[PDB]
Amino acid sequence: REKMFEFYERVSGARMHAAYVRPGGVHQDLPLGLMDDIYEFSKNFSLRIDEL
Amino acid sequence: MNLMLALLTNFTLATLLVIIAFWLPQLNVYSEKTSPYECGFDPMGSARLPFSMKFFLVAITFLLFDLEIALLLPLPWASQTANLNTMLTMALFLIILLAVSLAYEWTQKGLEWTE
Amino acid sequence: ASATRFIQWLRNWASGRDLQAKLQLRYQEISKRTQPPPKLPVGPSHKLSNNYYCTRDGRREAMPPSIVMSSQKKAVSPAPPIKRWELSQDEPYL
Amino acid sequence: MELLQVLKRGLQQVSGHGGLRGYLRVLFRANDVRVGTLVGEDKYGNKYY
Amino acid sequence: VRETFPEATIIKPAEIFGREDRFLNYFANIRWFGGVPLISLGKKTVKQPVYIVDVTKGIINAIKDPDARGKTFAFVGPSRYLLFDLVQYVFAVAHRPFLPYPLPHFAYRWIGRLFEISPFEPWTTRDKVERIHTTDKILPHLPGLEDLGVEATPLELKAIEVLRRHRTYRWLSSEIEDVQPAKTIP
Amino acid sequence: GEYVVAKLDDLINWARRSSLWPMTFGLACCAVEMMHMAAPRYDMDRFGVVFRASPRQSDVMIVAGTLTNKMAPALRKVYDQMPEPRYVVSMGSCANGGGYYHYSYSVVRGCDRIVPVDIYVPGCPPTAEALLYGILQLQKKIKREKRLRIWYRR
Amino acid sequence: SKVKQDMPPVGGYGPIDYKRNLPRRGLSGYSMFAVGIGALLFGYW
Amino acid sequence: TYKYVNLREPSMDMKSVTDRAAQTLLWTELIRGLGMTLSYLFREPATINYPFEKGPLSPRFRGEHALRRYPSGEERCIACKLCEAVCPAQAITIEAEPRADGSRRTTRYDIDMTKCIYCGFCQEACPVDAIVEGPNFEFSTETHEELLYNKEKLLNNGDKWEAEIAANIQADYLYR
Amino acid sequence: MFMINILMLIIPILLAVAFLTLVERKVLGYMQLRKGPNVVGPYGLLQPIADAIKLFIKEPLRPATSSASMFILAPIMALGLALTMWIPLPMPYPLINMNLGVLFMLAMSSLAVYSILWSGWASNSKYALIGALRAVAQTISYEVTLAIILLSVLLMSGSFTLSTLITTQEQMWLILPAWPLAMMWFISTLAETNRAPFDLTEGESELVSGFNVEYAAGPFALFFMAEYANIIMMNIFTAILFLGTSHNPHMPELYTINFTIKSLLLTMSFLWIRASYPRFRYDQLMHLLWKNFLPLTLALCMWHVSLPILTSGIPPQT
Amino acid sequence: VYDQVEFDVPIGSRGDCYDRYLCRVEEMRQSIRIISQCLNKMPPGEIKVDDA
Ligand SMILES: CCCCCCCCCCCCCCCCCC(=O)OC[C@H](COP(=O)([O-])OCC[N+](C)(C)C)OC(=O)CCCCCCCCCCCCCCCCC
Ligand SMILES: CCCCCCCCCCCCCCCCCC(=O)OC[C@H](COP(=O)(O)OCCN)OC(=O)CCCCCCCCCCCCCCCCC
Ligand SMILES: CCCCCCCCCCCCO[C@@H]1O[C@H](CO)[C@@H](O[C@H]2O[C@H](CO)[C@@H](O)[C@H](O)[C@H]2O)[C@H](O)[C@H]1O
Ligand SMILES: CCCCCCCCCCCCO[C@@H]1O[C@H](CO)[C@@H](O[C@H]2O[C@H](CO)[C@@H](O)[C@H](O)[C@H]2O)[C@H](O)[C@H]1O
Ligand code: SF4
Ligand code: SF4
Ligand code: SF4
Repeated sequence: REKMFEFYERVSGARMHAAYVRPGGVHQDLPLGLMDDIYEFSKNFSLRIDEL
Repeated sequence: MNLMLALLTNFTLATLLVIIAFWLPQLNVYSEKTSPYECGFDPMGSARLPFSMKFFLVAITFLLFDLEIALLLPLPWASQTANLNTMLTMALFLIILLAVSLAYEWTQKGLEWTE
Repeated sequence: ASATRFIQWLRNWASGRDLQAKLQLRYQEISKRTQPPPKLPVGPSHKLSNNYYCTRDGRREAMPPSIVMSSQKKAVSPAPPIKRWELSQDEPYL
Repeated sequence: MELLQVLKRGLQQVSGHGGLRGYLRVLFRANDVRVGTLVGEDKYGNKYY
Repeated sequence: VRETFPEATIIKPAEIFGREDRFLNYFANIRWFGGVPLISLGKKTVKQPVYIVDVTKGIINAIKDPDARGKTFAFVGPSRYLLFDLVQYVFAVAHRPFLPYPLPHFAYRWIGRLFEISPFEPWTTRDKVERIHTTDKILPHLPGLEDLGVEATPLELKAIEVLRRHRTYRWLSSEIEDVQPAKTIP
Repeated sequence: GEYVVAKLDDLINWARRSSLWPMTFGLACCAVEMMHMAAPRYDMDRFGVVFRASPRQSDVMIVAGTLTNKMAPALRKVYDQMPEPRYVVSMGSCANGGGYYHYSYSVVRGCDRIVPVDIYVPGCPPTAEALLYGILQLQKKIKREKRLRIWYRR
Repeated sequence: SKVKQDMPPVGGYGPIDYKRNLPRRGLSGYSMFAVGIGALLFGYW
Repeated sequence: TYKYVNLREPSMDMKSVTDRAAQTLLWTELIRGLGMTLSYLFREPATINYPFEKGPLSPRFRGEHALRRYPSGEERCIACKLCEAVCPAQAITIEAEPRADGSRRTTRYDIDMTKCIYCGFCQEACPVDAIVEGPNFEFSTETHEELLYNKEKLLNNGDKWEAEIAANIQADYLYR
Repeated sequence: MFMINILMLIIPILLAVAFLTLVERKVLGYMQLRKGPNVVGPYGLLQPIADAIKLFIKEPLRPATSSASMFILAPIMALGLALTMWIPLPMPYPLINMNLGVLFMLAMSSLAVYSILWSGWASNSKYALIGALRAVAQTISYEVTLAIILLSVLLMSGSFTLSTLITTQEQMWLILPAWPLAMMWFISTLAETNRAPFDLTEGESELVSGFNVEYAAGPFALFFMAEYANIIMMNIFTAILFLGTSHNPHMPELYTINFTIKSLLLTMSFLWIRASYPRFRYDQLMHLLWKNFLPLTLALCMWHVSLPILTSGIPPQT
Repeated sequence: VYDQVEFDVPIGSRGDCYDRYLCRVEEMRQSIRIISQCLNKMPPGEIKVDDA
């Protein structure tokens, strides 16, 4: 959850109350290199579900 | 003596710690601080009201089972008897009757808690 | 990442997985914290001609509700019945 | 053996901090004894690693 | 204070009772020693205790009242009691067993001197003994609470507010009416 | 005299700030960032900060979220039921001063109308790190207490 | 200059696991029970 | 499509039955669970060493507010009041008048930081980049009154943090 | 020289208990991917001292509705009886050498239950009462099974003397001939010490704090100290009962070293189990003992009565 | 764009706490499955409606 808060904070500047999704689209574009980091997180997450 | 000395020291130390705990700290006592706790809202009724026991039948059976141990605890000494033929029969007899009593209560739903 | 081979072996055996391939601590596989500047694209309405706003005004094409009945032949349902879902071929039974 | 090589990094930490006295200072001030590259120092004396 | 600040309002309260007072709480705490020692069995002292909120309202009204300057006020309660009646009433409202017994003046300074040895807040002192047994003065020439718009509160309305915490569980829920008022000095 | 009580303050202060047990008490959003301070990245437990559910076994109340009028009597109750010394940390805009519900008919405009507050942590919510900064600021407040020094000079 | 924004790599990303993987481990019930009774008999002896 | 999470009938062959009897009696699946927490015991913990180590943030982070200047030292704020109008929390209070040189400038600029929701709308609305949310998140105070910022406080914040504020704006303004 | 011996027993116990709390917080920390105390003293070594000082300068509370005498009596029994459980332990020499040390510990452990009942009752609050009656339920669950489990083991030792268990296990640990009993004994000690997954009388997530929810400061500390002293004592007893350490009369310290390591590891396993499992429902604890352990314990009791006779392996009375 | 991703809906059979627990865990796995598609099929273009 802490690493996913970093995705919230990187697109919006806030960990929780992003205010990012708005009527008409989103507030800002994804910063360069974010989708790589989201892929890195997602590559390993299923293993965490397995430990759970 | 040694045992009495040991017991007195144990409960003397415990009492000294309680005494220190009560007279060392600075106290500020008022009604709200000492009111009964119940998650922030006042208790609804007395905590001395009856509290139903759902395992009451198991609790009585414990009294009868809890006396089987007194009858069985002498077994290590009984194993030193010359008359081992009689021993083993009577030791096995008691445990089986205890097992049968347990089976009876089990099959008759005596171990199920009342709703 | 600094754990010794014996400890790597031990926590692999205890967990029953290869924990090293998918570490939960991030090292240098993450993006650099200084990135080059972007150059973001513009939208469809960034034209110098054939772009009158009155041809692309969604708010002005909204209309009041259609009065079907006002108190001032076959039976129908609100929509066709929903189709029955099919079982997954990816993994039908978890 | 690995266990010996692990125990040699514990002693490099002691010297890497300038002796036992320097090792204890960071241990009690920061609760950490890792030795890192000095990246810079600011005008107030903070050191960055 | 009178010469230094001639236009100062001076307020002279009787003993004040309230949740955090050293008056009703004081008597209620004597239970920890068994009986309640009193000089001359509390039959020689008269008290006119005044409620804390009465004093506070009187102070606040003096600030705003232009005629309170250079005056001296006596803030006293509405009823005068014999000490013995007061302390007996304190134990009735707290529902604690009351075992009064006389203690001469000299011997009960000895106890006061023994409590003064605490480096902390003394439980009682010789001076505390003197004050508790001092008869409250009657000063008709000074204006009172009534002259500052305050209507004095009887000890009976607010005693339970202070003394309920001193009861055991068995008596925590007794209402205000369960204890008859102390006898007053008319 | 002065030297002994000076050291004794240092000792009781050190023990109290090194063993801070917050009440298990959260109200709304900000309680989520309070969880993240207990989570591995920040690990409040490593500072000696341990949640305990009972008010009797708690030293700090962290007001983490909006305080409504309906909740206000309950919050005051569990605060009063903490033994002393006790501290209150006001976390987030709602607790600090009503925040984004400041003008609501059902919200208390700041928890300091109900309890005394030692530390105010700003944010909506404050990051987990910002709350940790507030807890460590509360520790340094406790490090400066002069209970025995003042007692000695009474 | 050409448009630059966060995009996937040209080939796409590598496969991402998601299905449950709880591997099988241990010995048969017979083997486990046999080891236990073997332990008991040596203990009694 | 859909899948079943719990709809499997266990096999009833004496080997499978004996396997489950061993599981019931030898606690094998509870032992297996002990293996997992044992493995974690020998993993490096994720804890950082705050305040000597900090958590990672981005140039978009929404922290403490500050009023900015132009390179000359003139204030950017021109008392347009767009930030005050958009503020969802009504946390901004502004008064303005002509300055002694005729400039359009504020005489009051308050942010009630206990009303603010740190949403960043004010810095979106500002047409001159006057009001921003800087990177500072470590400004907890001991009193409520210390969190009611006036113009002098916010201008000092701008001068205090301008070196970092400018670098963050430089890294993200092309996404705006 | 006996008073000195008593202090050499109970003062170290209180120190071991203090640092067990630190070790628990660290071990659970690392199993939870964090660190646990490492600021207050190096590696958190001063944390137990800070917690101890803080509690004993915290204000104690007497709840308004509480029964005063039983409220104060209950924590004194808890710590007093917890320390009494150590006087017969052969380490390798007991402080008090009892003929019936095994039965003495059974009696004291039964008496220590009342420190829960009376603290919960005297508190006169509902959460305290609910916790107290869970203690009644928990004792009913394990007491009958616990005694008969011990009896089966003592049929191979031939005595109720704790020191005779050392002699019985001179050639081999009793866990070999009795691992089914060691399994049920180990579970019974978790239930007996109110330890997770059987931490029901306190049960944080259900009862706030259960039987001692109204206790603060020093009186609370006594309950906490008693719990952790009982954790260590019951694992020492488990080590003596099933993992007998050879005793050399001329080098008794070597016994104490090996014996201590086994007890530490068994205590560590209590922390390990706490980090791994959810909590039982307290009627499911009763059924576990009565419907599973009890039928098997009764059968193994008959087996261990017969086995010495049929193998001609009856031990001596001495 | 939920009509353009593939995922399965977990379904319980006993309507109890355990089945809802298993449904939620399997929903996390399907979320990762969707996230993998969003990462690969992210299109270029503007982020808010081109209507000022
Ligand atoms: C495992 C066992 C662990 C036991 C650990 C025990 C603690 C060890 C560390 C002791 C250090 C000293 C602690 C002092 C804390 C006092 C509480 C406090 O802070 O109050 C502030 C008070 C100051 O209060 P004050 O006078 O400034 O004002 C109080 C009034 N109000 C609230 C309005 C402000 O300190 C004192 O009153 C005196 C300080 C005494 C310090 C020396 C201790 C002597 C106490 C003896 C009491 C007499 C009864 C005997 C009790 C038995 C004693 C062994
Ligand atoms: C030559 C002739 C020989 C004659 C003798 C032969 C005897 C050999 C065969 C005897 C049987 C061996 C097993 C004996 C142990 C007791 C087994 C047992 O009771 O398990 C069942 C019990 C309940 O499980 P459950 O499935 O929920 O209930 C049945 C469903 N109706 O399961 C449980 O107890 C659940 C326990 C939950 C709590 C576990 C927490 C701790 C787990 C880790 C501990 C690991 C073991 C540590 C042992 C320490 C020893 C020092
Ligand atoms: C519902 C009621 C249930 C009642 C169940 C009672 C079960 C009792 C089963 C019999 C138990 C004893 O069984 C009996 O034990 C003794 C040993 O002590 C054996 O006796 C054998 O050993 C003894 C001494 O050990 C020798 O003196 C003897 O020469 C030899 O025969 C018997 O050969 C055996 O038959
Ligand atoms: C000599 C010592 C060793 C011998 C064993 C002695 C104890 C024997 C215990 C009784 C065994 C038979 O009696 C018992 O009766 C109940 C009827 O409610 C049966 O059936 C019941 O048991 C289980 C668990 O409670 C339930 O899941 C089931 O729904 C219910 O039908 C049990 O399957 C059976 O085990
Ligand atoms: S301060 Fe913000 S995050 Fe905290 S409860 Fe209020 S709105 Fe939610
Ligand atoms: S961040 Fe949002 S709530 Fe705070 S001042 Fe700016 S617009 Fe108002
Ligand atoms: S800060 Fe910006 S938006 Fe607000 S009044 Fe000044 S110029 Fe306008």
